Amino acid sequence: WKVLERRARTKRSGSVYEPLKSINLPRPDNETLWDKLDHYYRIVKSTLLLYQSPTTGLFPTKTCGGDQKAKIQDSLYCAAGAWALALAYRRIDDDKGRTHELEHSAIKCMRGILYCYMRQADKVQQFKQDPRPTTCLHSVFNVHTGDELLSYEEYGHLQINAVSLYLLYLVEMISSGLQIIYNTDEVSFIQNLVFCVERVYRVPDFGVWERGSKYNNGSTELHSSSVGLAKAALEAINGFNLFGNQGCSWSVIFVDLDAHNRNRQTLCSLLPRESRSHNTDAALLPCISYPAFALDDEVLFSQTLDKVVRKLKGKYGFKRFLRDGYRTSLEDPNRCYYKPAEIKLFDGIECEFPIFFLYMMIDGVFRGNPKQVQEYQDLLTPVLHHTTEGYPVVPKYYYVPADFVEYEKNNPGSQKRFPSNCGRDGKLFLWGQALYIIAKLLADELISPKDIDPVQRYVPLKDQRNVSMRFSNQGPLENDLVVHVALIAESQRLQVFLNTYGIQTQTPQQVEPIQIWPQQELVKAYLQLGINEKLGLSGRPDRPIGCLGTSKIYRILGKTVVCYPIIFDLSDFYMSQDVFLLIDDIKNALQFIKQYWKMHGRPLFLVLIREDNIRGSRFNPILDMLAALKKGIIGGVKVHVDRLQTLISGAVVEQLDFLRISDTEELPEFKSFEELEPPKHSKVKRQSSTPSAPELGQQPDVNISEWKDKPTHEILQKLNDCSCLASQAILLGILLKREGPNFITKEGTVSDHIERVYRRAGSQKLWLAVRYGAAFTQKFSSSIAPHITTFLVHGKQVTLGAFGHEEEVISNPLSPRVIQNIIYYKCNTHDEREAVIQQELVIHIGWIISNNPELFSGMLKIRIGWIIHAMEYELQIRGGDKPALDLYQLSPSEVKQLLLDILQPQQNGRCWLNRRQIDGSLNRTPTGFYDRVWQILERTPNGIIVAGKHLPQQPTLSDMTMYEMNFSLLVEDTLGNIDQPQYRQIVVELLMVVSIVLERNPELEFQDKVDLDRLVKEAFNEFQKDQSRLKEIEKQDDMTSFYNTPPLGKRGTCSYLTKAVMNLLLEGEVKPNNDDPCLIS
Amino acid sequence: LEFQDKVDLDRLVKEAFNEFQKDQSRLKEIEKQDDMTSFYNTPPLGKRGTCSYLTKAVMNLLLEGEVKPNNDDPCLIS
Amino acid sequence: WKVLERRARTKRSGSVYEPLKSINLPRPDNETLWDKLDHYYRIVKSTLLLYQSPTTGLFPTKTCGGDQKAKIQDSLYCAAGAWALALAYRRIDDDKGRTHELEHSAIKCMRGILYCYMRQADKVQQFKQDPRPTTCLHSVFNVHT
Ligand SMILES: Nc1ncnc2c1ncn2[C@@H]1O[C@H](COP(=O)(O)OP(=O)(O)OP(=O)(O)O)[C@@H](O)[C@H]1O
Repeated sequence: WKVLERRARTKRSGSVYEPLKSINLPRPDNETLWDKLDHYYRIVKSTLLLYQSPTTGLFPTKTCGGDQKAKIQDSLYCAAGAWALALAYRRIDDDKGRTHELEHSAIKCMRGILYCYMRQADKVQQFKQDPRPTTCLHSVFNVHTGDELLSYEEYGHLQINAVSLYLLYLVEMISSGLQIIYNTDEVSFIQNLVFCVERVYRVPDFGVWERGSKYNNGSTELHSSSVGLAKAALEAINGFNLFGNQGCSWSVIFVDLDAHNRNRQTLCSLLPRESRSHNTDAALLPCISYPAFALDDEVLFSQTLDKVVRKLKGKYGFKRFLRDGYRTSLEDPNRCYYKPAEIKLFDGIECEFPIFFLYMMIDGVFRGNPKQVQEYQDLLTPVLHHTTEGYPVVPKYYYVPADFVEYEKNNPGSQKRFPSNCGRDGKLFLWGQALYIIAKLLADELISPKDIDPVQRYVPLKDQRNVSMRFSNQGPLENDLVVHVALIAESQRLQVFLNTYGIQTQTPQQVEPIQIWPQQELVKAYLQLGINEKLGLSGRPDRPIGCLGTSKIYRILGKTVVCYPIIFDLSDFYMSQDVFLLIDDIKNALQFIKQYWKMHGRPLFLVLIREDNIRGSRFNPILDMLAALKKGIIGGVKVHVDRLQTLISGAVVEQLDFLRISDTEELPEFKSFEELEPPKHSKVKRQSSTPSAPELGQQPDVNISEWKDKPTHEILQKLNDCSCLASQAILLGILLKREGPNFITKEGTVSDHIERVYRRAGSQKLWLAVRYGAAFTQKFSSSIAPHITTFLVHGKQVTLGAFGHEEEVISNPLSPRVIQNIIYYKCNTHDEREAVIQQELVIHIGWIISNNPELFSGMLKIRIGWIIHAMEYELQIRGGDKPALDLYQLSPSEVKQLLLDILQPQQNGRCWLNRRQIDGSLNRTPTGFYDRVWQILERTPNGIIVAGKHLPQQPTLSDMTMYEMNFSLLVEDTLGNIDQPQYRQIVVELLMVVSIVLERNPELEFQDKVDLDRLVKEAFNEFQKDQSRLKEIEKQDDMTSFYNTPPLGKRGTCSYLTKAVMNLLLEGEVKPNNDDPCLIS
Repeated sequence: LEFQDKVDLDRLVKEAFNEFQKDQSRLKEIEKQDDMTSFYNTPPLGKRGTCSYLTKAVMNLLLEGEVKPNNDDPCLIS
Repeated sequence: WKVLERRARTKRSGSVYEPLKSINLPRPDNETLWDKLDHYYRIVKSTLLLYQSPTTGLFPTKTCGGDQKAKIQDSLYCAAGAWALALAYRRIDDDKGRTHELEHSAIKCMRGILYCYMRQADKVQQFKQDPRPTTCLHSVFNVHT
């Protein structure tokens, strides 16, 4: 180092003036880099590269016995290790022809994987349309011929993490510089593979462990690791060029932002756990380590790492997950599936995998924590095995001997475990060996972290500034996005009308170089992208484009393209006839764009103004919204308004060159948006608002319970001579139900008449009539399915059905056709207006949870019918002495407003009965109440019975944990049998009191099963006796006076509840705790 | 829970004795007898010990009075 | 930081399963980045950007006495300061039209230096052939013309 190097003080001491360089610096232990690299090359060639089939380049999973199966993940890891060794050898000019061999080792493995995948193209086509385990790509192929080996009935073959890892590794090696993909057919295949990958967030997967779940009963559940790997692969493949340096504009892969956003939303909420049944697992390590680096949070990552280290760490290695029976002593090697209560026997004897020590060392090296790397190196050193030549071997796992299982269970970690079959000479673990080679290369500073991560998957805390779709320029802790807003008016007349009121707008005739397209044209253009007639490929499926996809600017066939959001188009529903709903939707879209924008450059937003919604009393809200837009801030979001030509100038454009490459003889025509010519008959020059009052009021005089058995001629005459719109619509509904839609009426066919009545009622703003028409037409909105899938993404279940009747649970995402069938074929016994109100409610709640998820904290499942019952009760209570008006005529604006008023966290004021009814209908529970239920369940034998349903104690404890979401679902299902919301709240209050008493008094225990109904009845009796003694009131039935009592206070409900609980508890045995020093008590 | 007014031990002892006498009469069909010769023989822990009657009586007295919720504890609706 | 951020142990102590994010982390001394950047902008405007000739954009070496000389290195360093301040301001979306002004200031200083150098092309030609102090580019130009 400095001062020591010079040592040139020939005479005493003095200042020296001469170059020192660095070659003359003292050198460490005398060993050239060539010797170390040759040693690594030897231990690689003799152990890892020795097992590779030249025909396909696929590494076999077994090194003995002539096994033909070969996994994909192991081959990918071996290729990664070979590529790392090639990068290590790259540092030497005279390589003696060794870098090329390892580089093509990686190349050949990747090409074999690609060939095996491309042998199944019909499987890709089927998975694109209906992704199911029966129609998924195989994960195990023959090691000699590249042929399928195991059928769907014995392996499942549903593994997406392998595909995601393959794509990410391909991106990494191509970015580092390689030649893997040759022609355009491979480009199309990879593009359609990415298309299949886009829809990971809905389909359950078997997971990396190929078991499916802890129970191992052939069940598929969503896994955090798979979602994270898919998100990382999508991030890497966005805008990436597969041809390397020698590439053009027609070799790029385009990724939809909506799928990435959905994956991120589905990941960032389930990440603290692994799945519904797995609280923690060791498979989360690759998701947040060197494979993926898909967690850009640095707090959730720390929490997950701490949880994993606290739970699954062992001295031999890391267990896969708690209660695992993989190759354990107690496992029975003749049955593929497990049994209920069997997994309890696998506690304390779980196997440990040493490869997670290598994973930890790699993560520590990447983060820059030498102490952790050294500690894990010392921990991993004694568990290594050497061959005859001395080459280290990493055992696959360690298993307890069958004789010592009892001793291990009594005191974990005391006994000595035995190495697996692949932990000595003769059998080897290629994945573990490649991991060890990579870890040793990285820990010895032979590989820089940048060399193995060209795409910069991992960034430090000081570099989370400018990454596409990962961080915004402001940073990861700030969001003040500014949205560019351009106003578009249809005709010059509308532009003049807006300009006369201080609003400046541009028309399509004034932006001639700029073409405005709807979403359909963009969808059609993206459909033509993935066309490959040689293999058979349909390209991108016909799906709508979200707000994120419509915020860019595209250049198609040399013409710039701008697309307005899907909010501005209306197809069949009457929700677009309210300007307030449009304003709410545009505000929600602006907030969603601001919250979930991570691209480069300000997003472009187009506003469409239609003459149909500036007419009448609705002109003022539109003018106010336009003034707010012009001011600069709308709904807490800052916006900028300027000319479109200036905005598009100097901005980043999107290139769609695949259209030119298409071999179609005739180029498809796209209809851009056009200026609307003015009428030559009426010549309406955008007149004033003119409120006026050409409306009347009358209630319908006919109900379905009366005009049912009346004859055809009389009902036809009544329809002819009547004028009420709602009464009319009722008569046409009856006519369609009985006489058929094709019946010929006085004014034409029935259906035409009902459509015309719906149209005029919507024009005249008669909500009852339009809702009746929509109910009788069985009309459907395409926005329900995205709302339902967003509901299911957030981990919240939805149930449709009338209050106090049959309901259906949507466990998993499903096609819109089945949703329509369920909604319109399960409410036949009730009025069809329930379906329409359910659609409105589900859309509103979906939008609210998309924008404000905090409003729904504490509730798991959403019941539309119970919320409607609470809606009606709230309308009644605001009615007071005067009866409530109606629920089906208050209009969607007031429906949403008073629904928001219902959704308030607290409603102090009116008596506790109303609050109890509202809370019970909304299905709101205290935080952690399910943990209290679990504690009671452990401390209460024989289970708990309520509302007829009985919940057992043995299988729940033996199969299931404290924090498992399965317990949440089971408790919700058990407690949902109660029909009265107030009774449900009484039950939950009793459960909370029981939990508090049990925790505060550990000595007491329940002798037998507890029946909550008996305790409720005893509380009734005690409260009635108290009231009769206090006021001399004769005993009365029904809960009508018990709910009104405040829960806490003087003679509250809680007091009677705890009195009954203690009376029951003291009836049983009292076991004294010897630990407590309280004597003679 | 707090005591509303002054406590008197004789009343609690009498109530515990009456509860024990009623329990014995129900269990073994034994007529009520004066003096606590049988009450003292009961062990102070286990099945229907004297501790159970004493804690039942004191809890019944406590729940008669007002219950003040502590805002420090995060337990809600309790 | 970690462990301190959660503070969600409502009942004694136990493992929690909920997102924590980083926005809820404790914040240092409360001061918006806009306020500090505005303070820096005022300091720059009142001291450095005040003395700049509109004709050429060359910063004068003297702030008083009506001196006409202007060095090149000082102007380059002033442009460096303006560019650095603009880069610092670039982190905000709503700059109120301030980043563009400093980006200009840098552009104008560079263009003034370039114009002053371009005014002497025969000097460059002579420097190419026989580099001598008598045939070298000038280093001090007029601040106004
Ligand atoms: N009316 C709408 N309002 C808002 N976003 C919409 C609307 N219609 C479609 N989208 C967006 O378009 C995409 C919807 O995709 P698509 O309709 O193909 O099905 P999905 O969301 O994958 O699920 P599902 O199986 O329920 O249809 C999502 O980005 C959704 O946000």
